[PDB]
Amino acid sequence: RKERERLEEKLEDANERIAELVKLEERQRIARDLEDTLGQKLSLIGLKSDLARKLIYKDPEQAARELKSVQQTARTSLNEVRKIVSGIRLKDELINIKQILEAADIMFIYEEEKWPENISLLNENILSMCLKEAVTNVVKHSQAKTCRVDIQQLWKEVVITVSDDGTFKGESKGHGLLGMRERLEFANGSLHIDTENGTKLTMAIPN
Amino acid sequence: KERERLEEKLEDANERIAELVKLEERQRIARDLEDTLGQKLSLIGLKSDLARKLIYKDPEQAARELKSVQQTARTSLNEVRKIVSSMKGIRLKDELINIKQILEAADIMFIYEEEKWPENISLLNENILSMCLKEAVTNVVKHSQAKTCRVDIQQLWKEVVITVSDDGTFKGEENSFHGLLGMRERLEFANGSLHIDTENGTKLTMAIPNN
Amino acid sequence: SMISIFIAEDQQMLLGALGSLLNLEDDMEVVGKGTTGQDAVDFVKKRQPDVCIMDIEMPGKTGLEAAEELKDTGCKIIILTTFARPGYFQRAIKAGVKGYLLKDSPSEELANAIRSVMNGKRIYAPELMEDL
Ligand SMILES: Nc1ncnc2c1ncn2[C@@H]1O[C@H](COP(=O)(O)OP(=O)(O)CP(=O)(O)O)[C@@H](O)[C@H]1O
Ligand SMILES: Nc1ncnc2c1ncn2[C@@H]1O[C@H](COP(=O)(O)OP(=O)(O)CP(=O)(O)O)[C@@H](O)[C@H]1O
Ligand SMILES: [K+]
Ligand SMILES: [K+]
Ligand SMILES: [Mg+2]
Ligand SMILES: [Mg+2]
Ligand SMILES: [Mg+2]
Repeated sequence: RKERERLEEKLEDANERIAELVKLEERQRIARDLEDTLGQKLSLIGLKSDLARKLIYKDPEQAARELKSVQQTARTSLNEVRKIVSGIRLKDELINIKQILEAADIMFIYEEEKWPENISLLNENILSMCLKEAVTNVVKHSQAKTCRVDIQQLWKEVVITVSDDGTFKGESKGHGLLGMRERLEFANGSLHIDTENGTKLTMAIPN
Repeated sequence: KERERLEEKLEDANERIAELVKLEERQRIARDLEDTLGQKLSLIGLKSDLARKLIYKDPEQAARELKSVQQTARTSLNEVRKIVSSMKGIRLKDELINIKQILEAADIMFIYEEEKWPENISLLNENILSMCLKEAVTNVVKHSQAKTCRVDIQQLWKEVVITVSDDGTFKGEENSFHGLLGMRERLEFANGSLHIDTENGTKLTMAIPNN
Repeated sequence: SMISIFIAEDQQMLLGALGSLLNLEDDMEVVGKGTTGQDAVDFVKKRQPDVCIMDIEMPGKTGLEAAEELKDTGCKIIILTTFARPGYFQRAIKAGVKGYLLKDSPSEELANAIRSVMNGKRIYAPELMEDL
């Protein structure tokens, strides 16, 4: 009866254990790739910066040449730190809304795991914008104590629901509700609202 | 044989499973790094740009900016130096010091003599062995009631072999495989092994590949 | 009068930057540049410069391996590294390197270490010592 659950747990732990080693193996790799990229590049920046400063008056033309390399190696090195990964922007919006809701003393109810990993980068960016606005509305208007965000891959759509337990305050052009609907509809998506038990927004976009 | 194609499918699956855990990691590091280093690197670019645009108009300011650039770089290099060392894990030579302290604090005589120290072991396999060495000794301290603990660490052929023996009494059941199974699973993942002898106290033999 | 320096560094951009930084000194002169440990062994045994600035990790022969081959020549070897790897410090000492510094140390401190080493001193970065 409960030995099912006992063994099931034992399996998940032994699985989570192997994960840590894989993590640590990739971590070991990343560190080696950093010391070979970042290290050499940061060391080079310092030296060329030193040299550039030492040639300001002696040979400003060379100092300028060196300062161009310094600005270039810096831009690439930052670009190389971004090149550890390919991507998800909706995961960054998730962090923003957690901070905003906590700062507003509104309990945030969500699940990091369910987040859809496949959606076009455009549709992902549209959803990020709409998720931000739905939560801005919760903070500004609802007087909610709780906000629930659901993100689900349902058939050929990504569906995001933002619900709160406050009270709807509305009875328009240039504002968020119509703005989100128009942007979503242009993307062959939709926005629906339920204002009975607080406010619940259901936003869908093709995927 | 079909057994080859099935093992192809088993490697493909195991690698697909792995590839998602590695992406978890990449995404963690790649944000923790763009966070802590990202600003500093952009500041370097901007101040380099500005210092080049000033060189002739106001060289005194160029110099001031360049001094900043110089230091911003120097400080980020120190940041990386720490990030890099942390990511690399627990060194076996450092674990050896920890277990000497632990055994002495427990009034257990520690017997170790350097012989055939591994010439080169991967940082991963080194970290796995550190973890196993720690656990073997935690078990001695918690359970054995030993007065002596012998640790041997040797490169033998294409393996690093660690033996942890104690003169206490084994307290486990017929099948004691928690740490014992944890160490065995961790070692076996690395194509290593764990063997145990519980006759005259407890002796653990752990091996991991190394060339 | 003038300190003769050979620089062994596999990364060309850094090799060039180091040469430029050291040629700015009035009492110093870069007499040769190399990208491998062998380039260092060959130049030092043949041309005998006062000082050899040696990178560790280079293809073919490392700067530590090059330093070992030059242990009994009269050349003063200064190692440069970015990261302190374990045992590089003990191998450096045993090879008789006169200096072990960080690549990114301010240029003023590298020129100072060259002068100090020429004055019979041993200059080791505290960061590179395997005790903080
Ligand atoms: N979660 C919520 N709880 C309570 N009232 C809400 C709500 N979301 C929206 N409303 C109501 O609907 C109105 C219209 O919302 P909308 O987002 O279009 O404009 P707005 O007042 O937020 C200005 P903008 O969106 O341009 O910043 C709000 O002014 C408010 O009365
Ligand atoms: N050196 C040793 N001397 C005596 N008994 C030992 C021993 N090492 C292990 N044992 C016995 O084997 C059992 C299983 O060891 P194991 O390391 O797997 O679990 P544990 O009891 O140490 C908890 P954990 O390892 O999760 O901290 C112990 O509880 C003990 O009875
Ligand atoms: K000169
Ligand atoms: K010598
Ligand atoms: Mg709004
Ligand atoms: Mg244990
Ligand atoms: Mg090198």
